[PDB]
Amino acid sequence: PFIPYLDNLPNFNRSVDGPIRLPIVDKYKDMGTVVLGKLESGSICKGQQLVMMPNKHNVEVLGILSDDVETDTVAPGENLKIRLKGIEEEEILPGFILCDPNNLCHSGRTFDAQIVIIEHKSIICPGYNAVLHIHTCIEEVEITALICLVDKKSGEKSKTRPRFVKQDQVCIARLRTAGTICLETFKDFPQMGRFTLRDEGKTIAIGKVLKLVP
Amino acid sequence: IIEPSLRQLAQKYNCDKMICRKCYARLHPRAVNCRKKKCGHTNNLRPKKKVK
Amino acid sequence: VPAAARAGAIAPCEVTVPAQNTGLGPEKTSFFQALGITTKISRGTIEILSDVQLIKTGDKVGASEATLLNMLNISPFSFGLIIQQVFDNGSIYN
Amino acid sequence: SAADRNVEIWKIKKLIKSLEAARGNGTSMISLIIPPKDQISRVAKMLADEFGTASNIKSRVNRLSVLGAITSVQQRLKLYNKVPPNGLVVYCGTIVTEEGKEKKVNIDFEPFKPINTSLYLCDNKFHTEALTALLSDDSKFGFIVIDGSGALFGTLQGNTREVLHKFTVDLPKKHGRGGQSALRFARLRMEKRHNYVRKVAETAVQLFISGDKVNVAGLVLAGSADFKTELSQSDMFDQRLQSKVLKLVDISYGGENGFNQAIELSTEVLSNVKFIQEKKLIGRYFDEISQDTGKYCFGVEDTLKALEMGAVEILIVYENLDIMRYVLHCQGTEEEKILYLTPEQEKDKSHFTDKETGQEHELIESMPLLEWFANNYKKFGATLEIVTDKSQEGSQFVKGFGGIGGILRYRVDFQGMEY
Amino acid sequence: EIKVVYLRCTGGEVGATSALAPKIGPLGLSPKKVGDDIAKATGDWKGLRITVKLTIQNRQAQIEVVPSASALIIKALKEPPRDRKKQKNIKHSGNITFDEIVNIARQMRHRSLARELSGTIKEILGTAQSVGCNVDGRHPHDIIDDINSGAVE
Amino acid sequence: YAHFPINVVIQENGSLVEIRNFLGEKYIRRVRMRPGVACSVSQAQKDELVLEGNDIELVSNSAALIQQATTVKNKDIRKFLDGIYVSEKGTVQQA
RNA sequence: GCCAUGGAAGUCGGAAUCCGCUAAGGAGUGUGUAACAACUCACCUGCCGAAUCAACUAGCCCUGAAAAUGGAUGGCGCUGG
Ligand SMILES: [Mg+2]
Ligand SMILES: [Zn+2]
Repeated sequence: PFIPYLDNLPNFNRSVDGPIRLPIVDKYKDMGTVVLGKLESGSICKGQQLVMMPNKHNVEVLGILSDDVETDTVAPGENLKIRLKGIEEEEILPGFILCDPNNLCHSGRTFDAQIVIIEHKSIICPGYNAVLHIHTCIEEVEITALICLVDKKSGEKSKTRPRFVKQDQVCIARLRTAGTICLETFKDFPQMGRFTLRDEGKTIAIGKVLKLVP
Repeated sequence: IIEPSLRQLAQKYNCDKMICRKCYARLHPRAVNCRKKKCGHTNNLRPKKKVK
Repeated sequence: VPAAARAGAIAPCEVTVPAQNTGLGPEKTSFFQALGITTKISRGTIEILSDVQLIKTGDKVGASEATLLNMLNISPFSFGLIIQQVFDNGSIYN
Repeated sequence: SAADRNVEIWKIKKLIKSLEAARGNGTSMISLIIPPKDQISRVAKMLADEFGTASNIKSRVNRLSVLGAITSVQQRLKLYNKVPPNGLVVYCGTIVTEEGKEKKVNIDFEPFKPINTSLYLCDNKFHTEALTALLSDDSKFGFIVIDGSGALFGTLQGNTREVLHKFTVDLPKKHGRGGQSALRFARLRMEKRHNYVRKVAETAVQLFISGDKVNVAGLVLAGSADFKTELSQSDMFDQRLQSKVLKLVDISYGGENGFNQAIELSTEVLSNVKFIQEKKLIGRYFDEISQDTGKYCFGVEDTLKALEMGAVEILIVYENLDIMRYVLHCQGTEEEKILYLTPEQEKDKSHFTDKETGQEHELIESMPLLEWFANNYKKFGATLEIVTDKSQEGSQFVKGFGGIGGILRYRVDFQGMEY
Repeated sequence: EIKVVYLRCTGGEVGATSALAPKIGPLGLSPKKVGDDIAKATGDWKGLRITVKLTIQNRQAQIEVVPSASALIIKALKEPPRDRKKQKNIKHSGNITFDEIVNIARQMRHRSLARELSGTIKEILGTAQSVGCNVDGRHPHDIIDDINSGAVE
Repeated sequence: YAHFPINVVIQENGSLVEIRNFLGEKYIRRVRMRPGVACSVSQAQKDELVLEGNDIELVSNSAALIQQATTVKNKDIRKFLDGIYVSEKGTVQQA
């Protein structure tokens, strides 16, 4: 069965101390501001200074319930409750993540990614818009340029620039979000990086985020 | 969904035909005159339009 | 001169289809897998596992079984000129 | 004619941008749009007295421009018999240009349709802004976009899409506070959501109402999870407005792309708009590209060659484009010919040379491509379709594929068909 | 990958329109710089068209001259060389000599693309008639010149 | 057939033919063969009827009976390519 | 293939329309093609063995040919009249 299989299954990435990060899922006010999220990377020793991302505000976390328990310290890879003493309050986004104030996390407007197109289904000409999904973060996004096509099996990328692409062909493409947005690499964090393409009652494509443009 | 042989088979019996301009009748593809008396064995034919 | 293989004429002897790569990208495998030949996707590119003789002595050459000879342009037996009899000044040679 | 009318709409758009661009080095031009009712005698009287006054302004360059411009416009109307019907455009001045050109100028015309301006303007540039306002005739369509994330407000012209305003609200979420509050959480939260609804409602009244009467023609409400329906049925939402509720539209994620999708659901509602006709046509054109039928043709290199051979059902073109054909010409053999060169090979390259003879190869007076299509489209048999580069499909096809292409009469697989 | 290709080029004259990238392009050498290099290597035909072969590899092309039948007859004619345009009303005026046509028949039989003397003079002259010339007379003349006035070894 | 599979069944040792679920129709076609005819489902073939007999006339008429019985009314026949169709005419023992 | 042209490389225009194997093979009927590919055409071997093919013309019949009380080659009827 499923939960016994979890008990017999310890194969899960704990997500261990690195550059401390905390992706913000949602927020509300109950005599302050609590927010939820999985620590994808690093630790956060409650009475300690964080900074958010990409808008960049300094912030101290008031209290946490590790899912359901009051704690001081926490390692990454945990669904955390985090109540803040916010100086910046109302222009925060559900999706802007906290980072270390020194070891900042990259975030960026332009970025490249290897997208595997599932269902646009129309031709994807330069300049289409969707939403870009980065686990807690999520911003509306456009793709400006379309670099090139690539095969699914035995992927040797071509030389010449193609004029268009049809429904299924996989391709390397550049994606510009509307605002500043939390993007990671597949090498640094795939948990931070794997993203979505989105519009109507149609899944556009899976995305594979590679670069973080400053 | 369906084999192209059996498809082209149904094309044979339904779609591959000729029509009389006059009486909108259905004739075999390698015809010269119509069959019907009301039109008068007309030479004026056309091929049935193929569906896309 | 080895000309194209005819999809239709009679067969005197057995026609054969050796195991050899197609020479294309991702294409429709239904022409080969319809008949009964082992064709694998060796990383994108298709590879043939086992050798099987399709046409026997006296059999009509179909378009599908014809297509691989049309791609190779290699006749099993060439179109040609068959000898009947020799004739030397009123003298037959078999 | 109607087709010639649309040619004038684009032709007039292109002419107007020029009249607006011209400039004085340090001087003023007279622009004088005379309306149709007045008498010439009355114009000559009003201006001859204003003339005896303009006789004594102190500056030299401005005074002489006014006084000389008054004499010129009088001479232009001396050419005009009566204040003509349906308006009278006049543009006199002394425009400087590049290359140092102290140029005197006189541009007089009977307008094509009635014009209303009674312009008089001693000014640095000419003004056919009246013409473009007269050309752009369609109502503006507003859009409200709601989401638990954040709002957005945007308008919609025939071709152009605009954004007016957007905002945020910190509406605290469902988990809020457990045990004590959770049971009475949905009730307090629905109140707070409605308060957000009050703020959205206030923005729609601000924008879409005008003295308890809508000034913009249409209003597309939009949201997800039944945000728009509360906005529609709310009592703050105005009754004269409920009379004119054009549509409510659901979206996902909430935003600009969803704003665009809600336009796609609108489509059938904006049937009169060329943007909608474009959305539908380019929707079929992509259906041709998706399918193997091989109707598509693409690029100026192939599409113009395809046009020449024929085969072209729809020729999709951006009304401006600004791409050209370099007409080469000889001395002796008289072989005129057109060449389509890329940005690199067109600007800096040695391909317009006879070389064999040992001369440099010229080209002769070019012509606009769209005006050429309008001149001789009946000859080719191709449906010209006027598109902009603002829209998501028009702007896209414009940037990548040269803002030109076409659905063919028949199949031509280019990957199948070498050459 | 070796590949031979036929090209009715403008000659030493640089042709405006090119048909080189469709056949050559998949292989590798740039088609236009070769088209100019071919016209530059050619030269003396200058204005008139030459069937340039190109044995192409993945990296680069190789050029080989194939003089055409109609081309060799008009060179026997002393023609004005012209540009790609090639003015209208170019009826050839001169006399194609019967010995010159036999030499061109030998050139086409050398490429091994036609028959024994009878056929190769005819193919080169049937294309010459496309040229718009006369071998001091058309073949009706050369039948009488052949009869009792043969230039045969 | 395209989507809906046609459940066929033989009654009276190949004299009669019940044809069910044609286009998902509740009507069912109880087609009667001619005298001196032997219907039979072949083996080693999924969709294959076999009509055997001596008289070609009676055989072929009964074939057309089943063919025109399964006919699509009010529809674009160029698209809806359903129904039984004759494939191979031959003999029981070759010569 | 040359001239046209940008290309007519069989398939806008316009110039071409000679030769080869020959049993016969157009600088080309269509699908499909800017021309090829793919399907396909004129032309001939295999067997076949007497009459065959095209365009016109007039003879009979038929189509073209719908109106109101029930209906009229004079009726019955007539087809080796
Ligand atoms: Mg219907
Ligand atoms: Zn008829």
